[PDB]
Amino acid sequence: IFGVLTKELLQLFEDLVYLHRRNVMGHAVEWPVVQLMSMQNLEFIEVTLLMVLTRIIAIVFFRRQELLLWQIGCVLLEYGSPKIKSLAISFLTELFQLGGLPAQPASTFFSSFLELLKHLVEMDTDQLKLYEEPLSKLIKTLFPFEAEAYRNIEPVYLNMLLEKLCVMFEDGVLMRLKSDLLKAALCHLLQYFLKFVPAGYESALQVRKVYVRNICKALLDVLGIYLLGPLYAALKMESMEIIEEIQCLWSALKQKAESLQISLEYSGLKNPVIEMLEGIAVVLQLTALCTVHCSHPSVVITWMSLDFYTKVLKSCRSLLESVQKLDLEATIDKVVKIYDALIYMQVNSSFEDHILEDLCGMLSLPWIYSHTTFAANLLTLSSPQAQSRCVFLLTLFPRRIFLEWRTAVYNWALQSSHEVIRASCVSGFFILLQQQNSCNRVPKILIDKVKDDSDIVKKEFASILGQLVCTLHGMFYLTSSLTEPFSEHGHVDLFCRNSQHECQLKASVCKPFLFLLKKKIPSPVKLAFIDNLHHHREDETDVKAVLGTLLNLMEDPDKDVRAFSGNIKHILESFIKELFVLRMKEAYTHAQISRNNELKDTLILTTGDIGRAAKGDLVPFALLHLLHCLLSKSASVSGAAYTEIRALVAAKSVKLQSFFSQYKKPICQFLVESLHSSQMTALDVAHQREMALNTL
Amino acid sequence: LVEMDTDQLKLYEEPLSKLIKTLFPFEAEAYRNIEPVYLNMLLEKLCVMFEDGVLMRLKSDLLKAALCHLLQYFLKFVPAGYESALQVRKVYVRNICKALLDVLGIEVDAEYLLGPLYAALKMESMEIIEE
Amino acid sequence: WRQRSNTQGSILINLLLKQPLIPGSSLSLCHLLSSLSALREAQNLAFTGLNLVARNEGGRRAFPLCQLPGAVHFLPLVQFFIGLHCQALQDLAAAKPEDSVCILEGFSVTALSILQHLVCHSGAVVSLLLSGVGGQHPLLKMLLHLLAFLQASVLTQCLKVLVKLAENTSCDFLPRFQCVFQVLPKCLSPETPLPSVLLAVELLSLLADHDQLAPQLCSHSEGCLLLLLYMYITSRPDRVALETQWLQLEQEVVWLLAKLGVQSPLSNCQCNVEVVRALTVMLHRQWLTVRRAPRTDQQRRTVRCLRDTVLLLHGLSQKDKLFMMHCVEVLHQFDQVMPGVSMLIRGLP
Amino acid sequence: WRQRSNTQGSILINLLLKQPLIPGSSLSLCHLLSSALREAQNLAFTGLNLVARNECSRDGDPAEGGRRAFPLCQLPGAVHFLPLVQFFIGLHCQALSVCILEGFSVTALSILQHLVCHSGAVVSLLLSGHPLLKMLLHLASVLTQCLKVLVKLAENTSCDFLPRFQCVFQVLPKCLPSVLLAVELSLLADHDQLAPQLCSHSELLLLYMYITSRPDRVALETQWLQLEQEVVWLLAKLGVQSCQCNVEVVRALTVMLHRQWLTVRRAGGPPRTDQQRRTVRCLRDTVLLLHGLSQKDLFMMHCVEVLHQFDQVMPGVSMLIRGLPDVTDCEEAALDDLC
Repeated sequence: IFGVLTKELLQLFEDLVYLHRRNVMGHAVEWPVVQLMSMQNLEFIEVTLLMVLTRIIAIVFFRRQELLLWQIGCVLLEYGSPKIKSLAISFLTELFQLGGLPAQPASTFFSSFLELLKHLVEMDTDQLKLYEEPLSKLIKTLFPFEAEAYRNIEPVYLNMLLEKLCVMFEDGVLMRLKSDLLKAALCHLLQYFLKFVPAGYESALQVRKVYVRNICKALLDVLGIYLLGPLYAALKMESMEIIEEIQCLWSALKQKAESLQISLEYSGLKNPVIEMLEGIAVVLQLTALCTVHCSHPSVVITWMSLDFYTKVLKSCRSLLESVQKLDLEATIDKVVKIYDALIYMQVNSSFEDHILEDLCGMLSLPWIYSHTTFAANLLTLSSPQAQSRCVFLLTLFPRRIFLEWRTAVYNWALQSSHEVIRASCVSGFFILLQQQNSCNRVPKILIDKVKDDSDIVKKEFASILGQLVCTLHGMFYLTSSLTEPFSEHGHVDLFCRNSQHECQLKASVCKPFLFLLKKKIPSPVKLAFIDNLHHHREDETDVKAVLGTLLNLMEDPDKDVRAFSGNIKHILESFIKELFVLRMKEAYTHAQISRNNELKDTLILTTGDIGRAAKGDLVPFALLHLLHCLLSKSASVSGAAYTEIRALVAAKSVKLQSFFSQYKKPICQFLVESLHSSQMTALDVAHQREMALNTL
Repeated sequence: LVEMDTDQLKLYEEPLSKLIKTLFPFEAEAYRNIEPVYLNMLLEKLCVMFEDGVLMRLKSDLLKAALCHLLQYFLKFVPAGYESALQVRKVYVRNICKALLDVLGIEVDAEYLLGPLYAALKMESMEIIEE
Repeated sequence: WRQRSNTQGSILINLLLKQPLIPGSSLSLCHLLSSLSALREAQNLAFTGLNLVARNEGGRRAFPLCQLPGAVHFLPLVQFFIGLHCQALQDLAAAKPEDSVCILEGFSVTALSILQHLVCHSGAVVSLLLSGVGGQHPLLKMLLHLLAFLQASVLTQCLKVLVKLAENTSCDFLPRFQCVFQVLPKCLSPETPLPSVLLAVELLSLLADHDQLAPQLCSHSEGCLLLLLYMYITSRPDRVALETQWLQLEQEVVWLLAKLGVQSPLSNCQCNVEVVRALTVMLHRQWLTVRRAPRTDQQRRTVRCLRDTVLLLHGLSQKDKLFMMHCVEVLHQFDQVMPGVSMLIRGLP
Repeated sequence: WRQRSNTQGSILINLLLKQPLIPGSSLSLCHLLSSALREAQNLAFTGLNLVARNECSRDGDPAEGGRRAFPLCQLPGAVHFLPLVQFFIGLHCQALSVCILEGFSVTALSILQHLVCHSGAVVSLLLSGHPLLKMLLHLASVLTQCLKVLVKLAENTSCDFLPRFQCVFQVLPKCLPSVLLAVELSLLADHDQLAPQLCSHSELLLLYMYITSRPDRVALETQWLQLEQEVVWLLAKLGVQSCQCNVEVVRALTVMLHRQWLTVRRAGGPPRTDQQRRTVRCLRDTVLLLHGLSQKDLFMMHCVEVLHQFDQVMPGVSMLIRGLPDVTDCEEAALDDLC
């Protein structure tokens, strides 16, 4: 009945398209389009129709009957102007996510993308407001971040993408100022095919690499005079191409960086202070690239020299003195970030111990106190995130100069705890000594300093728990940087982010930090409360205290955070059963008092997880109690149980009926005893027996 | 070309067209005379109008005579040459043959059409020579 | 039209030009493109046809496909290649070497798939197929003979070409196509691959297009051809289909199941009983999603799949007079499905 | 231009593509492409075809200054075709079954001439060295055709840069029917500017002896006219520059001259035949040639020893020239001076 109504609706949609088609010819105009008809008014009616249509299209979901409307939609998009064209494109994009790309739209669909590429070079800012960043996101949808649709993307579509490559940055439109949402999309677009390097049989390949060199000129874009940070990741991808490919133009790019350095050389002002900072940005990425990239042969190949960089930083240090109080400020914070970048560039080893001492002075730069060659003279010479960055610079240094000072700096982080700076202190305490971590002691420090630990800081404390907690005192690397790629548009934040826990701990040894996580504790989210345990003995009563914390997890403010399931199972794999059985009985009793199915469901899932993790009969006995629940009426119960039994089998790698004899036996006798309990209080004789037989 | 110079095109009449017929493949024809690159298709864009064979539509009988010369050019086109396919010519110059029959249906005198009719005799004669 | 129309044809020519534009093909067109002499003449004609395409740039049209006498001539050259592939298929039946002859047919089949793309690109090739011997095209009839016979993937591609023709094709052309389907249902196999199964779903879309195809029905159970195919869909083993891709083939099947209900015309039917079992298999996928509790495109699809399930649930009650009885066989799954539905309600915005 | 200009270049690519492509060669050029680098070049050729599809190359290389008169299209991706051409240079390298590529290579050169028409810049790339073209200069009738493609390239080449291209050919001796077509060099005279000194010789006359020889079997009247046009180009070259060898070229001209006009008199007809029309043009050229000989000199005395035979042809020719449409008054004035 809906379909017959739909057929009438499709004819109405066709009539609106026909009115658009007459407009597309631009010649004769039909005398009647109805009522009273205005071409702009018809467009206004159409835009309202499209939003209903987008809901209708998902509802349509008709094979061989949707691409033609989508093919019509690209033509409609050409008729459409700005946002009105964009909303139709968005409706098509949602359809595109469901249908991938229609074969029939073919080149014309590519052409609609091409028209947008033509639009981007010369698009009105008001037109840009009409244009949708989400529509750009749909273009992002068109080429997958990994392979996906882009891997399946047509070679002819790839040629259209190559035409797109000529447009924008090869055009130099990308260098030209653009709306940020469009600019980010352009950076994403280079990333979608070039960064992925997906396919490319359609792509130029060695011819493409020459195009990539043209792309590199495009990559400088505004250059010395957002997406560029995305481009910087993209530039890092170009560096990644140099890595491995060199193993068996970048030097010119280094020369371009040198030219930016030359502008700094002519004057600190002559280098754009932000632009010099931008060149400094991705210098660490350059450090990650090349020899760091080779790490993850001869070493004759040289990464840009740290000493040349240090001289640039020294020029930067002079430039900060040069900057007026009105000057610098947030820009000064960026210069400090570049100094932080230099510390990241140093990575495992500082090029100069003296430079490292200079770096400790640099971390104080704007605000000091607590924990220096300059000493009083540095004070003499002349942000919550900024305080965190200063803390990070101290964090990057371990021991060495001011090793005692670093403990004092941790005290300074304790001394100021507002907003991020309170959060910054919590991060600082966790990373305060790599050496302190290697020795085994209670962490104390900030966690000892505030019982509440803040709320954002408490989330930081959970992150600290991952560094501590399950992770062992012995330290390997002592660096959390690992091999991070790009975290989307997310701020770098902590410098370092990317078998059993970390390189015996009493539950009492966990002490307060273990105490801080609680069912009573707000959580919301449990988040990193699982911490190190979630992600290299004889606890006894202390293990039971840990079990009580696990029981609070079992209550789960969030059923999804119960999270406890599986992560808890891995811990179990690494005496407990009598306590666990008691905990399960308490949970059942709590569930009965609640009389809530959803709470019961969380418990049932937990019970199933405990059985799947368990290699022992007693968890199966716990499963048998669930089977008793299966006998129980009110839904869930056995239908839930049948799924649970299959789940038990999957963990089991069970033999089915052969598994069942092992599964039953004494447990089967327990099942017979449960049937016997039904016999003890039938309250239906044979009728009671028939219900039991159905359970059987 | 059929309506490019209007009255001025009428003033050139047959002669600008006659010069074109002389210019390409005139009498001698040959692969050398006609570029492979122009191909059968460069002749073909003119040919689709020939398939219509609208001599009555054409403003000048003398212009038609240049068109009749073009039909002679089509006879020259029959032969073996680069950029020409014999099956393609039957596919192409089949509607033009229908147009010649249409000219036969309503002509007071064959005239320029009579030369086309000789052209119609040509190829039909060639089929007799082969088939 | 005008320059844009010429470009679309040129892009279609470009796809033929790429060698091998098809994956797993050393070249497409060119050496692949070329009586042996008659075939060579066709190859020369095909180059001419491409040149003709260069020379010249609502529902029945569907996506507009340019129609050219030259496009038809290129199609004829394609037909000559198809005849060589058709001759290879007859040779393979004679054969009991043969794989190399089959590889040449596969090359042509890849060429046909480019031809199928060309058919989407050009109205004229589709119209020639529509005209048939008098019906299925004699060149089309040879393709049907190939259908009667990597080769299976080529057959799926040919089915895809028919489906592309079908959106372009008139419902009457689909009726001429119909009964190819009667053999096609026999052709479809559990053994045959999931991408081929997606092509079968396209064949189901073709059945909707033709009223006689609509007349063939899942109802009448095993005796009905549709119910047996639906039962295979209901089983959803999806052994060829992998991970999300297995789900995507299932999602296409769900759209096809929805389409029959949308159609006015659409155990008395084996398929309706199978559909309750199929809903349970979808429910099992939903339960895995529920355990995950939609940043992933597949995860967004799963939310879409749950919405499809909600439409399916109204349909499932319609499918079985004993809706409760179908639930009782799938009822333990159905209780899980209700739990999944509650998770879905949280997912729904 | 854009796509419409692009199609004409694509059609040239198609002609190589068309079965047996152009000239009846079995290879489709893409078929000829069908080692690992050569396979990559074939991939590049498909990309060049893709470049042809875009029509981006057309309406490219817009400035017409210096090279090839009105500007050639950019033909971007011509270089990818050139890489395939370099692969063609690689084929048959041992020679420079056996020389199978030569026929494909000549086809590649003909395609290269179409490509040369396609891109002014592509011609510039070959001049830079391209490098394969320099190798071709370092290394039969197809080779003569390749030189003709180079001659088309010279017309494309900008002035002075073209003189550099003349410098690029290794030797004048190396430059020394199909060979006759190659003689019909003339392009360098057409590219008037530098290389006038190269045109000046040491003792040309041997070529004039070949023109007297009429060695090619076809001996086409049009072919003879083409040799006459080459002699006329040499006469134009002499004027740009500012002997007994000149008399020897004149002696070859005289053998043609006795037939000229007298053959027309035997016909007693307007020259409807294209060869007859060509002869009429040649007769006007001969009157122009006589004016050029008068400008040269001294020259008359060398002319006098063979002059009596020339005069018997000349008196009939003078009557023929006044009648001929091809004959022109400036050439006629020299004829009147002879009278």
